[PDB]
Amino acid sequence: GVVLAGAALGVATAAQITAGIALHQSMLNSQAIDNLRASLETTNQAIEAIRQAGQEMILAVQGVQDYINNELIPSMNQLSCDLIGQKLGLKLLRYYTEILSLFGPSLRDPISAEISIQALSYALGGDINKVLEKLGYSGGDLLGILESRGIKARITHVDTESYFIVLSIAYPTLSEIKGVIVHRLEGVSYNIGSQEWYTTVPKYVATQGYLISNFDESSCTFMPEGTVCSQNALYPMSPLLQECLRGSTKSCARTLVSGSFGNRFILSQGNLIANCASILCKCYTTGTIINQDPDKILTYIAADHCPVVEVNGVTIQVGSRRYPDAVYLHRIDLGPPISLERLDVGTNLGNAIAKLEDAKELLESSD
Amino acid sequence: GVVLAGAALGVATAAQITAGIALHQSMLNSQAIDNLRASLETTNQAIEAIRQAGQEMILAVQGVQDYINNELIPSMNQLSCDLIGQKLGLKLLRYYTEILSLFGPSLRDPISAEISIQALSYALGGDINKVLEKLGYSGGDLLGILESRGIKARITHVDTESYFIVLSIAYPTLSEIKGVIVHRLEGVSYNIGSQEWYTTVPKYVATQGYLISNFDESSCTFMPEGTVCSQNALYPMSPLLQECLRGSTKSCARTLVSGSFGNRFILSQGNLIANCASILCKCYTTGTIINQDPDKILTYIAADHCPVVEVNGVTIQVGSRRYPDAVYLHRIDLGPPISLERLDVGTNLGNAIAKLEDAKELLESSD
Amino acid sequence: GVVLAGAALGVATAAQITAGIALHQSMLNSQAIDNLRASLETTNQAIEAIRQAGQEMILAVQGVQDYINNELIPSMNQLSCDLIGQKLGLKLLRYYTEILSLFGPSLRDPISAEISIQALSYALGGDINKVLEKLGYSGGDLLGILESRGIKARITHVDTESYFIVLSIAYPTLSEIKGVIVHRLEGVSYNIGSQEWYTTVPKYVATQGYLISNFDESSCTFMPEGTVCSQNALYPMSPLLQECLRGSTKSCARTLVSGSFGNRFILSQGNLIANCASILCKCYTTGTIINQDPDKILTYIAADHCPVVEVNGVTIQVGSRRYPDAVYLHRIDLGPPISLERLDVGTNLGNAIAKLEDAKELLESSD
Amino acid sequence: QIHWGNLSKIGVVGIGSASYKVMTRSSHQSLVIKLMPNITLLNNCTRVEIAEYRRLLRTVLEPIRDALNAMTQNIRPVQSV
Amino acid sequence: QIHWGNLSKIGVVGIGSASYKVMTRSSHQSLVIKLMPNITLLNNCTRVEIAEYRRLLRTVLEPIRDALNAMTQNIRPVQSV
Amino acid sequence: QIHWGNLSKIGVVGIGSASYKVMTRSSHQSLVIKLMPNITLLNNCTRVEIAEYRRLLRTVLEPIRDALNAMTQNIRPVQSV
Ligand SMILES: *[C@@H]1O[C@H](CO)[C@@H](O[C@@H]2O[C@H](CO)[C@@H](O)[C@H](O)[C@H]2NC(C)=O)[C@H](O)[C@H]1NC(C)=O
Ligand SMILES: *[C@@H]1O[C@H](CO)[C@@H](O[C@@H]2O[C@H](CO)[C@@H](O)[C@H](O)[C@H]2NC(C)=O)[C@H](O)[C@H]1NC(C)=O
Ligand SMILES: *[C@@H]1O[C@H](CO)[C@@H](O[C@@H]2O[C@H](CO)[C@@H](O)[C@H](O)[C@H]2NC(C)=O)[C@H](O)[C@H]1NC(C)=O
Ligand SMILES: *[C@@H]1O[C@H](CO)[C@@H](O)[C@H](O)[C@H]1NC(C)=O
Ligand SMILES: *[C@@H]1O[C@H](CO)[C@@H](O)[C@H](O)[C@H]1NC(C)=O
Ligand SMILES: *[C@@H]1O[C@H](CO)[C@@H](O)[C@H](O)[C@H]1NC(C)=O
Repeated sequence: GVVLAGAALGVATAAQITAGIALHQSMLNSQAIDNLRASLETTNQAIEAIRQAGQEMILAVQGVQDYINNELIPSMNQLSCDLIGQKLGLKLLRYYTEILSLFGPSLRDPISAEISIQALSYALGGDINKVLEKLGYSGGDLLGILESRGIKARITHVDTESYFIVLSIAYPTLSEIKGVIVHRLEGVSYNIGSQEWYTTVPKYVATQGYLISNFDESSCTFMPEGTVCSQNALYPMSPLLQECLRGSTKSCARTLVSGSFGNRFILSQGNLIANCASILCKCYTTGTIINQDPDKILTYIAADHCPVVEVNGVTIQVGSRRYPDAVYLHRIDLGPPISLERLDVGTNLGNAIAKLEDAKELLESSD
Repeated sequence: GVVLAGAALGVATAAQITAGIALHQSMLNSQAIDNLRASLETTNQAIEAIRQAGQEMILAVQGVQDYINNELIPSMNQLSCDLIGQKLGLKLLRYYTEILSLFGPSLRDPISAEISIQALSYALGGDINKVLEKLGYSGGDLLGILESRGIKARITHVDTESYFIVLSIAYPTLSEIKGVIVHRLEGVSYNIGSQEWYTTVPKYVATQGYLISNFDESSCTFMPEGTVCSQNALYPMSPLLQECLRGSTKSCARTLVSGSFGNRFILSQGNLIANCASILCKCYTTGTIINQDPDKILTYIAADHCPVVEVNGVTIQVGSRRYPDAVYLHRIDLGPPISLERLDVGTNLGNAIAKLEDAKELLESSD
Repeated sequence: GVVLAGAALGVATAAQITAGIALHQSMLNSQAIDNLRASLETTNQAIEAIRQAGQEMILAVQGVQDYINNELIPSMNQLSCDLIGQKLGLKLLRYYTEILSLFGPSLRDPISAEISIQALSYALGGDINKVLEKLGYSGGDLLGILESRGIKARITHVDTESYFIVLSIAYPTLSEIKGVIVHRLEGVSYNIGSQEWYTTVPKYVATQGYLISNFDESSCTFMPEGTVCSQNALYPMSPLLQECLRGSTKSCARTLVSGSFGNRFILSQGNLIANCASILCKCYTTGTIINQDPDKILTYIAADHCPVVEVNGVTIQVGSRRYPDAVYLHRIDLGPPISLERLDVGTNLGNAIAKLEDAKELLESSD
Repeated sequence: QIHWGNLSKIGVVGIGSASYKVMTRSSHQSLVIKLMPNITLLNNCTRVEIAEYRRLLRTVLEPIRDALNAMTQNIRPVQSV
Repeated sequence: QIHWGNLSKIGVVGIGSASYKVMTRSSHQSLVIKLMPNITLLNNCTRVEIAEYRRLLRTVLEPIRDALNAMTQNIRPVQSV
Repeated sequence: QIHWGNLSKIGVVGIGSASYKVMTRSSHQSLVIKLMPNITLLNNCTRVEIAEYRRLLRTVLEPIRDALNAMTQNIRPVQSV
C-alpha cells in the first residue's frame, strides 16, 4: 500500500494521480535497472528479448542497429573511416529528430501520457511488426491486428546515465457491452417545391436501454461480427435529437443538398426508397414509368407493384413490401430547416439572440 | 444489361449499388486474369506496361522491385545469403505495413472506395511520377499536374492465388460551369468605441444565378484563368447570410479582432480602405495626417483627395475614387455581435433556450 | 523609401502589401545573384556557408548531395553507368515530388507565404539539425529548440536560369506580455439525480486586466517558467462565458459525462474535491466511509476532518482546508444544459428559431 | 447579386473572382499492384522472408476478395428475371 | 426505441446494426528503447557523431527523468502517516 | 477577476497559471535551396535523369518567379511620383 503526498504535490488531476501510482507499481526496482543497464551494454541486435531468470522478459529495441549491422559493418573495409562516420551521423540526426518529436516539449504530461504503438514506430526502427511477433501477435486474423495496434505505452523510467527509456505496455482485449447496439443511419433526399432536402441525423447512433446516444466512429472498425473500438465511442445526445430518432418528425432538422444531388434512392429491406421526382423511376417488368404523386415526397418500391425496377439507369429486383405506401406530405410534420456551416450557425444565432432581446422589453409593458 | 438481386442483397446505398455495377462493367473477364497472372509471373521490372494485342494495356507496378534490382542483386556475390534475406525482409515488412494501412480494416467499404493516386504512392514504390508518365502525363503544365493528382482508383479484383490487386482509374478533365462565379471576400477592422470589430463573412462565396452559396476551397486551386476543383465545392448558404451579402448590413454578424489587430487596411479597386482610427494614415503628397471623422468607422482613400497615401508606414499611390466618401455610423445598421468558438456558441445557445422557456410561460397568462 | 503602384496593382491585402515591400527590402541585389549563382556552381557539399567578404553569409543547401557523395560516388567503379543513373533518378523524382508539394500550386500566395522550417525539412535533405547548428542553434536547452523550430521562411528569389530558390528567415525570440496570465481549468463531475454532469469551460483561459480571453494552446509549450507560443494565442471570449468565469454560476453551461465517468475527483491546493456519490470515499485515518450529503453535489476533503483519505482506491494525504464545506445544491444556481456535438447544436437552434417565429405572431395580437 | 457598396460600408470587399471548373472522371485504365516481387536472381536467399510476407498478405487480401465476391454474386444478366 | 417507420417517411433508414466491443488493457510488459547503438565493429570511426548524438539526447531526456522523479518522490508507503 | 470560489461550487478548479511569452521574429538571414546537384564525379552517367529533373522543375519554378516579378515591378522608389 502506498500513499500520495497530496499537500506536498498540491495539485493533480485524477488521471495524473492514477498514472503516478501506476508508475510506482510498474517501474523497475533500482537494481533491476543496473541489471538491465548491463544487459543492454552487451547486446548488438536491433530487437532482443532480455531474459534474466526470475525476472520478467524485457523487450529491448535499438533504433539504428539494423542499419549499422546491415549497411555499415559490411562496408567496414571498403569505405573510409570518415565516410562511415558521416553515414551513421545522418541516421543519428534523423533518429534524434524522431526522439525529439515524440519525447520533447510537445509531450505535455510525461507521467500520464499514453503513446500508441504506431506513434513509437520510428523510435523502434521504422516498423513495429517484429516487436509484435516477439510479444506473441501473429498477424493471422484481423482482430489480433486491431488489438496489436491498440497497444499504448507509458514511460516508467528514463536513464540519463546510459541513455535508454523504459516503457510499460498493456495488452488490449475485447470487452463486449451486450446492451449497446450501434446503428448506421443513411438518408435519401426528398423534394419540397424546387428545393431538394434531406433529414439531418448522425451517420452512427447507439441504443442503450432507454437511451439513444451519439457514436464516434473514429476509433472503431466495423467487423462482420461486431464493432471493435479501441476507445470509448459513446457520447450524449441531446433530448431533442433523441426525440427525432424516436419518431417525432418535427424534431428532426433538414438541410438542402450540397452540390446538385442527394442520394436519391437506397435499397433497404429488399425495397427501394426513391425520390422519383428527382430521378427517372421505371418498372422494368411492365416497361412503364413510375410517377411520384405530387403531394407525396418519396416512393417506396416493392415487388407487390413492381418486381424489377429501374432507378436512375440501374436495374434492381426487389422483394415483398416492407415499407408502407407513401403518405401525403400534409400528413407529415416536417422539422426546421438548418445549416451546418459554423458561420451560418453563428450568424443565425446572433440574429436570434438579438430578436430575443427585443422581445425581452415588449412582454412586460403589455402584461 | 445486368440486374442487381436487391431482395438477396437486402440493403445498399446508391453509392454501393452504382459502384457494384461499375465493378461488373470494369472488372477483367475470368481468363484475362489467367493471362494477367502469367504475364506478371514472367516480368521483373518495377513498372511495366503489359500489352497483349487485342486486350487493353494493363500497367503493372511492383513495389519493392527497384530495391531488389538496384541494391540487392548487385550485392549478390559480395554479401552473405543471410544478409541478403535480412535486407529484403526489412523492405517487405515496411511494404506490408503500407498495404495493411491502405487495404486493411481501416478501409470501410472496399466496393465503393475511391483511393487517390497519392494515397497509393507507397504501394506503387514510394513515388507516382513514372506511373503518370506511362499513362501520358508529361508534368509540363500545372493543369495536367492537378488533373494527374486527381486520379482516383477503385479495386476491381484481388487475387489470393498470385497476390495482386487490380485497380481501375479514370482520367480527370475540367468541367467548366459557366454560371458559377467564385468570389474571394476580405475584410478590414473598424472601431466602435474602444472595441475593434470586423464583419464575419466567409473567405470564399459563389454566385449562381439567384443563389449565393458557400464555397469549400479545400479541393480547389486558384489558377490564373479559373478555379480548378477536384471535387464539388458548392454548398448551401443560409438565407440570412445570403441577405447579408445582398446588402442587408443588419444581417451580417461581427466579432472582435483576435490578438491585438485586424487588417486595418486593404487596397481594392486602386483605393485604400483603412481604419485610420487604429493606424496612422497620412497624405504623402501634402505631408498632412489623415484623420478619421469620429462618427465614421472607416476612411476610403482615393486620388481625388490624396494621390499618394502613407498607411501604417507603407507608401501607396492610389487611383481615382471607386468608393464613396464614408457615411456616418448612424446611417449604417450594424448586425449582431457573435463569437465563433464552439463553447461560446453552446453557452450562449443554452442561455437563449433557457430565456425562451421562461418566455414560454408568460405570454399565455397575459393573453 | 519606396512606393507601391496601387492603381496599377489594383487589389492587395495588407499582408500582401507588407510582404511585397519586405520582398524589396530583403531580396538580393541583381549582381549578388550573379555572384551567388557562381558560388553555387563551384560547390559540392550538402550544406555550405557561402561567405563573400563584404556581403552577408548565405546558407546554401543541396537536397540530394549527401546521397551522391556518400552512396553514388564511392560506387562509381563498381556499378554500371546505367545503374548509377537509375539510382540517382529515383532520388530526383522523390525530391521533385517534395519541391512540387511545397512550392507547387498548393502554395496559394508565394509573396506572403511563411514556410515553417520543419515544412522545409525534405527540401533541405530530410533533416534540419545541421542547418540550425550552422545558424548558431546548439540544441542544448529546450527553449532554443522551440525558437529554432519557430523559424519561418519567405521566398525572395526564384532562379529559373540556374534552378535555385532564395529564402529569407528571421530569428524568433521571446516577447513576454507581463499583463497576461494563462490559466489551466480542470473540472470534476457532480450528480443531479441519476444524471452525471460537469461544467463546460475551456481547458485554457487568459486573464488580461479587465478581460478574460480564450486561449489557443495549439502553438504553445507549457515550459516550467512560462507559456511559450510561436503565434498569437489570445482570442475573444463572449461576455456570457466571461461572466461564468467571474462567478455567475447560472452563466456556466453543463453537459452529461461521456461514456460512463468524469473525473470524479481532483487534488487542488492540497485538498481533494470529489464526487463521493459516484465513487467510494473513505477516511484512511479513522477507517470510516465518507458519505456525501444528498442535497450536496460535491465533497471538499481537507485535513481538518480527514488527514489521509482514500478515493476510488487511491490513498492521498491532504493538507489544511483551502475550500469551504460544501453548500446545499439549492444554494447554487445551475446553468443551462447543453450539447457540444455540432448536429445537436444545429437541431436545437433550428427548433429555437422555429419557436421564436411562432412567438413573433402572438405578442402583437394581445398587445 | 452581391452588393459590394453596402458591404464596403462594414469593411468587406471582394478581392477577386474566377470561373468555376470541376474535375469529372472519364474513360478507364487498369492498374495492377503486383505484390510478389521477382526474386530469381537472389538464389533462394530470401525464401523465409518471402514466405512470411505472403502469409502476412493473406490476412489482408482475403476479406477484400470476399467483399468483392459478395457484391458481384448478386449481379446477374437481365434475363434471369 | 428508434422508430424506423416515422424516420422512413422523411427519408432516413437504418442500414446495419452491430454489437459494441471496446478494448480494455490488461496485464503488463516492459519495453526498453536502447538509444545508444553498439558500434564496436566500427573501430572508433563514429566517435565524433556518437558523442554529438549523446549531447543532443541529454536535452530531451533530462526533463522527462525530472518529471518522473517529481511524482514518485511524493509516493511513499502507507505507514509514513 | 476569475472567481475560484463560485467555480469550485460547480466542480471547476484552476490547476496552474503561467506568464505568456510570444515569439517575435527579428533580424534576417538568407537561405538558398540549390536545386541542381554537383554530379561531376559521376562522369555523364546521370545526364538523362538530370535533364528530366530540370524539365520537371521548370513547371514549378516559373509561376513563382512570375508571381514575385508581378509584385516587385509595382514597387518603385518614392521620387517616381
Ligand atoms: C409520427 O409522426 C407524426 C408527425 O409527422 C406524429 O403525429 C403528430 O403528433 C403530434 C403530437 O404527438 C400531434 O399533435 C400532431 O397533430 C400529429 N401530426 C400529424 C401530421 O399527424 C406521430 O405521433 C408520430 N409517431 C410517433 C411514434 O412519434
Ligand atoms: C444598405 O444598408 C442600409 C442599412 O445599413 C439599408 O437601409 C435600411 O433598410 C431597412 C429596410 O430596408 C430600413 O427599415 C432601415 O430604416 C434602413 N436603415 C438605415 C440606417 O437607413 C439599405 O436598404 C441597404 N441597401 C440594400 C440594397 O440592402
Ligand atoms: C455566486 O453564485 C451565486 C449563485 O449560485 C450568486 O447568487 C445569486 O445572485 C443573483 C444575482 O446576483 C441573485 O439574484 C440570486 O438570488 C443569487 N442566487 C443564490 C442561489 O443565492 C452569487 O452572487 C455569486 N457570486 C458572484 C461573485 O457572482
Ligand atoms: C557489442 O557487440 C559485441 C558483439 O556482439 C558484444 O560482444 C559486446 O558486448 C558489445 N560491445 C560493447 C562495447 O558494448
Ligand atoms: C523473373 O525474371 C527473369 C528475368 O527477368 C524472367 O525471365 C523470369 O520469367 C522471372 N522469373 C520468375 C521465376 O518468375
Ligand atoms: C563540382 O565539384 C568539384 C569538386 O568539388 C568542384 O571543384 C567543381 O567546381 C564543381 N563542378 C561543377 C562542374 O560544377
